[PDB]
Amino acid sequence: ALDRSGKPCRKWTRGTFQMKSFTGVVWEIPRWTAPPRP
Amino acid sequence: EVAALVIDNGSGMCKAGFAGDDAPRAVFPSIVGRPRHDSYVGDEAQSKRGILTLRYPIEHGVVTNWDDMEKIWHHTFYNELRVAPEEHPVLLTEAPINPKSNREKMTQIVFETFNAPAFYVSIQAVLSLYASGRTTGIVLDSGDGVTHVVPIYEGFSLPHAIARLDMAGRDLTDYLMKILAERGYTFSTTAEREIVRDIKEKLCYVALDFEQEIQTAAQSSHLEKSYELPDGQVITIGNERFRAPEALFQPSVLGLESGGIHVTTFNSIMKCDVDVRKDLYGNIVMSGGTTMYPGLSDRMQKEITALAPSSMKVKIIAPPERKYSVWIGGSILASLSTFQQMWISKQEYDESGPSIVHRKCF
Amino acid sequence: SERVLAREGLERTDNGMRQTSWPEVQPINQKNYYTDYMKRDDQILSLRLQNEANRERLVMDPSKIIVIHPGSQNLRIGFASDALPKTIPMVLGTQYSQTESEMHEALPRRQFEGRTMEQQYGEEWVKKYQKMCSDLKVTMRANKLKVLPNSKDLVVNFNRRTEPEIISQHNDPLQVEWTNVNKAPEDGTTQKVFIGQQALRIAEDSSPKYKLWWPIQHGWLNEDDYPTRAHLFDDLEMLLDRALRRELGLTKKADWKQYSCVIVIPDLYDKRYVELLLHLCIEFFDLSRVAFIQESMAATFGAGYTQACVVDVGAQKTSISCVEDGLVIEDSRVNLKYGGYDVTETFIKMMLYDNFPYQDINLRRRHDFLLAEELKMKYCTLSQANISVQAFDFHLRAPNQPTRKYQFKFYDEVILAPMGFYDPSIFDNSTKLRGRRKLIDRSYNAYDVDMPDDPTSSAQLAILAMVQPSQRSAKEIAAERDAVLPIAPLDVAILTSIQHAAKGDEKKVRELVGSIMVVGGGAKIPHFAPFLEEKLKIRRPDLADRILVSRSAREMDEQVVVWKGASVFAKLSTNDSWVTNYEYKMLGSRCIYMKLLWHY
Amino acid sequence: FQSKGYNQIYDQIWRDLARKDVSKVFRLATDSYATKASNLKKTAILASKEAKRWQLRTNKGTKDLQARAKRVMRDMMGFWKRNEREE
Amino acid sequence: ADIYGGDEVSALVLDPGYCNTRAGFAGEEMPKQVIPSFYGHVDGRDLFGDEVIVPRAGFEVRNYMNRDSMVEDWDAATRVWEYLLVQRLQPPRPTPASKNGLNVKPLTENPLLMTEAPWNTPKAREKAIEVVMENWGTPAFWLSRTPVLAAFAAGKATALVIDVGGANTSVTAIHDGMVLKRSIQRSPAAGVWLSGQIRSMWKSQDPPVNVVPTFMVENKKPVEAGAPPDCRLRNFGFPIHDSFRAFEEERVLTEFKESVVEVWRGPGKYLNPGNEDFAKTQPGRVFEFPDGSNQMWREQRYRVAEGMWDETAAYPSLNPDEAAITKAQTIPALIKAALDGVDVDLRPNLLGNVVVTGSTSLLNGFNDRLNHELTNMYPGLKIKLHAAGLTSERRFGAWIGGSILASLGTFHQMWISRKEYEENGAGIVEKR
Ligand SMILES: Nc1ncnc2c1ncn2[C@@H]1O[C@H](COP(=O)(O)OP(=O)(O)OP(O)(O)=S)[C@@H](O)[C@H]1O
Ligand SMILES: Nc1ncnc2c1ncn2[C@@H]1O[C@H](COP(=O)(O)OP(=O)(O)OP(O)(O)=S)[C@@H](O)[C@H]1O
Ligand SMILES: Nc1ncnc2c1ncn2[C@@H]1O[C@H](COP(=O)(O)OP(=O)(O)OP(O)(O)=S)[C@@H](O)[C@H]1O
Ligand SMILES: [Mg+2]
Ligand SMILES: [Mg+2]
Ligand SMILES: [Mg+2]
Repeated sequence: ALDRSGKPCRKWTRGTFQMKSFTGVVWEIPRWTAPPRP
Repeated sequence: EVAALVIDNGSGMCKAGFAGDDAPRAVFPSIVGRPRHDSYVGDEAQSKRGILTLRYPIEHGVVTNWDDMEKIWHHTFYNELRVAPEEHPVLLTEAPINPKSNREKMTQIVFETFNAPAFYVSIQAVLSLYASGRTTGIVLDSGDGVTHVVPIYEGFSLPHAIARLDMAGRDLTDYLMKILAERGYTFSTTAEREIVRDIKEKLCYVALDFEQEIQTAAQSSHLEKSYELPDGQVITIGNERFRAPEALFQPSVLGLESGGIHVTTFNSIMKCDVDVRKDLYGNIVMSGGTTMYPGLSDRMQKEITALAPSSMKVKIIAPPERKYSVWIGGSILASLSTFQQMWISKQEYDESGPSIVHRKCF
Repeated sequence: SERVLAREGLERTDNGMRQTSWPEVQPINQKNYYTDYMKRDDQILSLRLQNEANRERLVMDPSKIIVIHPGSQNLRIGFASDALPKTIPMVLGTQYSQTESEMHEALPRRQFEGRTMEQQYGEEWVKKYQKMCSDLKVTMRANKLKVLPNSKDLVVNFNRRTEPEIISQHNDPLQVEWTNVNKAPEDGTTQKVFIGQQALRIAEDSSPKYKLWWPIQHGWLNEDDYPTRAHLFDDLEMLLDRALRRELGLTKKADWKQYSCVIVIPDLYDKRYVELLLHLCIEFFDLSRVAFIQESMAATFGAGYTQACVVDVGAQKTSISCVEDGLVIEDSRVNLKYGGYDVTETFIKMMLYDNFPYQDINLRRRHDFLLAEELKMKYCTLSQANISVQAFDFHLRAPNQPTRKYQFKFYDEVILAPMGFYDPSIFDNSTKLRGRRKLIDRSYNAYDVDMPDDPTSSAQLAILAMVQPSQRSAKEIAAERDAVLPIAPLDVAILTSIQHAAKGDEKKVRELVGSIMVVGGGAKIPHFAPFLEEKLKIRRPDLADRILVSRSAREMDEQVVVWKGASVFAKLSTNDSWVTNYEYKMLGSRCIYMKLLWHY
Repeated sequence: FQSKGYNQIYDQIWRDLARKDVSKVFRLATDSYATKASNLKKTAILASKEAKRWQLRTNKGTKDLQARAKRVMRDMMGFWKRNEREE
Repeated sequence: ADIYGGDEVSALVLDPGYCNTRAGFAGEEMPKQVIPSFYGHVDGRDLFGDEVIVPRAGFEVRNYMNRDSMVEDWDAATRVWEYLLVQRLQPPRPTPASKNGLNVKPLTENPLLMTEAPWNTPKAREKAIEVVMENWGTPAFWLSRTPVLAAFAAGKATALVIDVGGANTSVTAIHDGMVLKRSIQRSPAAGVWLSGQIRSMWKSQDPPVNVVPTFMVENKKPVEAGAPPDCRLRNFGFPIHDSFRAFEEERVLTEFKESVVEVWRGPGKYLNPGNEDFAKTQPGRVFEFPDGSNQMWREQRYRVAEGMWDETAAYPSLNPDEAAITKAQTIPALIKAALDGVDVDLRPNLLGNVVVTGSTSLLNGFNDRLNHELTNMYPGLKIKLHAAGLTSERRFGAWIGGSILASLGTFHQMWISRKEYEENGAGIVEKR
């Protein structure tokens, strides 16, 4: 089906994600993030 | 059940309306105004231009200010179509080879700002091909802001073979003002640009042999058509009638270093697979407002025949509805029962975020 | 091992990623599908706007409707409120390097300085003129009319032994007025161009030099005479612009947006000509609406007939169509490339052969054209009882040269030129097809760009098959038919058109044959309807009890029955066939398919 | 970097990447492309039929057009029965 | 966590070559942007794309790649890669309100995967990361070899990669996703050499065949086979540059290669005693030059391709400097010399997984000849050939391998970070 009765979607925002090389160096990639849904 | 909205935004004119209709309900300039020292859209912004700074949010077919773009969509739903988006699926269109970041950004705005229950993005040229009644071809799409050539085989475009002549409707208006200034009329004001656009869309045509029309234009009482300004005074334009559209075939006259539309079309066919090329020459399709000049198809048939091999069967398709082929292809798509199982649902947006559009819209 | 790698800080890692980002597309189910596209009239712009208009009406001024009937000699134009059209020659004069007379061989065609008259006129034509003479003699002898054996000899000897009289400028009963090409126009426009009667009366030797352009000939766009499609379209636009300014007095162009237009088209139209006319009206003139009606439909609407076989004889075309229940019967349409202009040229050629005094006559020269039309309207006749050696005179008036009077005699040239409609090989058909698709191609489907979309009829193919007995594609078949000029005797064309209309139903043949209606100026020859009824009766002796041919309807001029019918079609409330300005700006020629009252 | 430990890790990552991941993701990608191309082809066949269908003549279309034409013609007979009686 | 979407890493994949340069995002079946490596120069301005090469008074055509398939000019390389990766593949900036006529660092989100030739020397690799990290604000970088990517494009861990490009033909053995450095073998007998064979073969014909490019022809009429052309040329106020003329003639030569030329696939070499005599009796293939000139090609169709299989068969170079190819530079010689550089245990594995690549490998009969030559030179082994690519489109091979690689989750531990570079400066030598 389509919508319930409107009601908003959860907001997405450009955050940052820490990720790691096999030689242990840590770097940041920009990534979409949302607050945790109950 | 309710119809989807089909929205076809453009550097010049927004088109909007309900899927299943054969024509838009609404067409208005893609213009927004803010106070110089509240905001306005389309012809209300044109009317009040004295107290506004006026801007186009779409440039060369790509969205370049998302603040102004959001005002245009707000106007389209609530003032033009008189519908709440929360009830209706939305089919949007995008320019060939536009950036991946922009597909995400429009996907966010329909779900977070309009609460569209379901949504799709579609490549303009491919919509125009469906409208033209075929599955394979090459689309010359030429509007206000950009001219693209787009090869398509069995419903799938070939993006490496897409070529982009960075010159179209607005460049020809500015050129027509320059050569009418060389005939002694005065044109350098936004009111005067809207006058010269109205001259171009009535009096201009494409010569079948440009050097022979230059040769014969020296004396013809038939050629020198005339036009009455809003002021009531009268102007008379002659060789300027066919000199303006010649800039599509010779962009040198307009002072830019590029192949014209016939050469760029040949080049796009010659970047495709050898077994595909017969089917591309047999199906050259013309789309967008700048393809409406009288005699254009006849010059394309002659110009592409000079480049192509003598064994090829070149055919130009230019139907009557071709200034709205992109909208019409949208309407047809979004009215198929198959579209219900092709759109991004707002549940998929809740779980996957803006990047869902790359997984689901090709 | 592992803890030494961890001590060096080296460790392989998922980074919490999935195996791959590579997109996994699900297959679309395409079974049991349906569509919602153009399924309801509210979704079709043309029909939505009509429903909105019908509501706005229920919840139009004839003086605001222009009625246009273009042609190869004459344009007829007026408001639907007018009792009668304004008629002008459909011709345009512009400044040029050369006159129409300088660019081409003289008419009628003669091989000047040939060995003998048999070559000069052409041996086939001379044999056919002699055949027609002998057949007329046998016919009127069988009817027991007088035939003096020396009748042609008296004519030839008198014409050969006669010379003109020069008349003093004031003793001439009619001082000619030539068009002053130097004079500034006063119709809200600046270009010194002339239309209609003013253009024909431009002197051949005016100080700035003028050429006359006829944008329509043989009943289709005159591509032969034009160098480009742009020039031809610029002239049909210029002619109709000046006709609205000069015949209808619509001097202020800004006000034209409030007028609508009814255009009369041929029953075998060219879709490119229909689409040119709709584009002139809505893009160049900006009229509010346009509607189209076919010549045969408009003819019956002039009369007030439900069911009729319409014969329309013109300057350059003759058309036959049956009409019934509001529709032209699509298979019945025949369209022949001769008319009353052929009768003018054939009369002049027959008289020139019979030593007619003014041997230097050339129908490409404007005063000679007007003289030949005037001679033909006075003397040519299909009443056989009128015939004897007759003696008359005409004044040759020519620019900057004194009036000359010629006495001349004639005997049968006056009947044999008309009788060409029953042996049309006597007409000069040699150049009619020259230029036929030189600038404007055949109509092809908007989508299926290989398939011809121009109309066809069983009857017109049956006529082409008489001229030339006729795997090939649709373009090859079309191009093969386009090479054949449709020429048939008028009695054979009528009976074949009706036979196709009735599709072998003898009872519809009997109805249509009792309902033949003649219109157009070429039919305006004396005794034409009686002559045509006699010719049909000897070709179908079974139908002689019921063949009935009538000239015009409700006491109108043959030349205006069609315009009167078009003006009724403008007025009547049930007509929803209008293409509105806005529909056309959205969808162009596509809205014709939606709104016309026949399958376009 | 210049040690048997580093060399072993680097080689062991590439061995698993080449043997396990590249072989799986190539099969997924080749099947995915075949689904995408199939989806698009059949959709373009439906959308192109719809674009042309307004042109196809039908029982209903022809009878409604015969009815339009017959009403207009009866209104023209009405027109004369008034004017030819009132004149 | 449960805070993250389907978004992971959007990597840019870059593949520069002597003929073509190709750019795009990973996770996509073909490159979005494909442009000639030949670029226009006019008035200090540099002009990129097949669409911007057009006759003008100053116009000169240059290349930023050498015929070693390596960057010759790092300035020009930076301008070409700026055009593809920044102007074409990212969002634009808006025009000012004063200029629209109504009123009277760039790669921070996308790590870059760059493709190199397998003989690319370490100084060049050092300059690639130096140029990439300084210009564009790229988060992280990777630099990989064309043969590895072509094997992953065929879905293979271990393969023998035959790669027939423009400037070079290469043979190389890949095992467990890595290049066996002893197996690398290279040759000029590739697409650019095949164009010189065709030019030579055309000037050797009894009436010479003269190539004249499409830009020089206004209008042409069809004519019978062997007849002089009914055609009218343009003229220009300015003299045309020899480089421009050459670049435009290479479009005609590429159309001759894709449609006339055929590799002799038949039993034995083309110059075996019966074979050329038989070839003259076959039906030919027709071809039209842009001038309208038209002819049927019979045996010369075979003889231009044969030289990369048999050094005896080749036409002389029209350039008198460009030395004739030797036996050691033919394709069968490179294959034998490549597998002789590998452990005898791997040979049946490698020859069961032959991967063919490079646009010159698309000639009619190429795979049929290769299969026959392998079968006759390694008898009693199963030989099988694989195309690089997901699709019947085989012009992109390395690029699709980069696309698959940079989309694997296990790969994201490999990228050299911005920080990793800033601490070390020449991390490449040890990280690949
Ligand atoms: N009948 C016509 N003849 C010639 N030019 C026309 C005509 N109608 C519109 N145009 C021009 O076409 C342009 C608008 O074309 P569209 O295709 O609607 O523009 P658009 O969709 O905004 O453009 P893009 O390509 O999508 S940015 C303007 O430059 C108009 O002046
Ligand atoms: N009184 C008359 N006697 C004989 N012929 C006449 C008479 N009045 C007009 N005509 C002829 O009628 C012809 C003109 O007929 P029209 O119907 O006006 O032609 P038209 O409509 O321009 O031709 P079409 O129908 O467009 S081909 C000319 O050839 C005249 O010579
Ligand atoms: N279909 C075709 N058949 C044969 N040759 C072709 C075809 N298409 C292109 N070519 C030739 O292919 C060559 C270029 O091959 P590519 O694979 O693009 O070379 P590239 O990758 O730029 O070259 P390198 O070797 O990597 S520097 C040119 O010499 C073209 O003329
Ligand atoms: Mg557009
Ligand atoms: Mg008429
Ligand atoms: Mg390569």
